[PDB]
Amino acid sequence: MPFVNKQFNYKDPVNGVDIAYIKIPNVGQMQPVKAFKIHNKIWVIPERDTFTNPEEGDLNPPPEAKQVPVSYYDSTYLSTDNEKDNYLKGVTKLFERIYSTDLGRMLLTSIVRGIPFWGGSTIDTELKVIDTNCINVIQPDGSYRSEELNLVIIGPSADIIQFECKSFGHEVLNLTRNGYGSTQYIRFSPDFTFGFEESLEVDTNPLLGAGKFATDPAVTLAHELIHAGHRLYGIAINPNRVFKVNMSGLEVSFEELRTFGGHDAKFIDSLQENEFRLYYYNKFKDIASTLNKAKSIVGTTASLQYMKNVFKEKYLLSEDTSGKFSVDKLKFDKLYKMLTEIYTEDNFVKFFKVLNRKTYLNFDKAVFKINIVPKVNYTIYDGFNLRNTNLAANFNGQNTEINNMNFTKLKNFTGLF
Amino acid sequence: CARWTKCL
Ligand SMILES: [Zn+2]
Repeated sequence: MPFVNKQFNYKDPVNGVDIAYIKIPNVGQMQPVKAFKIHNKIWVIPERDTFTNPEEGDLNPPPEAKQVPVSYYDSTYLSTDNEKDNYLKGVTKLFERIYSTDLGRMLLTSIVRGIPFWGGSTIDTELKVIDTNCINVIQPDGSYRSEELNLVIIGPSADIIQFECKSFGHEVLNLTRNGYGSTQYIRFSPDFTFGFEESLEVDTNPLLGAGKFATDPAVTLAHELIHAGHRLYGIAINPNRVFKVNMSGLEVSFEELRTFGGHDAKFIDSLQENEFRLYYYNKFKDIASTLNKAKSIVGTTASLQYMKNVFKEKYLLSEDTSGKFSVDKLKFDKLYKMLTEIYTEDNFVKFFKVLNRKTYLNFDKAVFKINIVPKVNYTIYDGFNLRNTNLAANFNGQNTEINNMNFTKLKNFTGLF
Repeated sequence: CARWTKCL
């Protein structure tokens, strides 16, 4: 039962439903872009992201000797129709690989159920969508209709390997940290991946290694989706909450350690975790109270009780006699723990049976150009480690020295730190 | 800001 039930081509004609010219609510102007709806609540825009941030409109670098070590610029990437076709197919293929695991099925199901909360209304008896959780889709008659969505995958901005999960803020509300959630825009490319080293002492050393093994891009996307899950349920950790790494005031956010999981997650001390968990549980109670006071809805895309049921389902709320909603500690803790401890990069690594960095705290060695769309290169089931070939065992398919035709090294980062 | 070395 595939996640993406159509095999889109980029040049397939627009139909205003799942192949459409859209605008995003950046609070400024833009020419429509061609987008593809690959699943309920999830869209793919094969364009370089010059739209989410008005000050990152330019695909050219900061000058030749202005730039960060782990970075890669190519202003022509993703400018042509063949590259957009291929980007679309590559991204689809990674959703299918993820979805083919039970962990991935769970995570993508929680993302689709994770509809951003309708807390846009200034009247506490009235439930309203926040419009930055929508896109504007041009219909066949050439007019615009607003469409709620949970996730957009878009190409990277100027720095091709700066993958991240962004979302539109609110004037007052902290949407990704108040339980509400907001639509998530992942900057991501399936056309590149990172090199790492199989020895831990090497991988965590800035001066050693050329990056012998390649990260499976399904792992990289899953990392971004895990962030997105947190942000859709409005439980992301404030990035100012950091762990001090111990020669340079190096720190790492808790939100990152959590997302990686494994040994790394244990560096977040128990008092602080209890404090976040209590905090988010309180946020959810504020949502339960807001739903209780809602008598009216705005719009007529759905009924008040349709939407209450939607949020009941999202937040796993208990419903008593009056149709009064409450939060049950047990169900809150299971959800919370699902989204923070079960969904983690490290867990994904076990599911995919791939070689991966052992810690979030490593020094990237290199960046490689890849092509995962041909089945002779990469499949849903095996990634690069193709069954019943010489690349099946020992992660040989990720080994850039053995599987050398699937990887072109574009830049070394080692030494430049 | 993910990636550790990009957020350093
Ligand atoms: Zn991250």
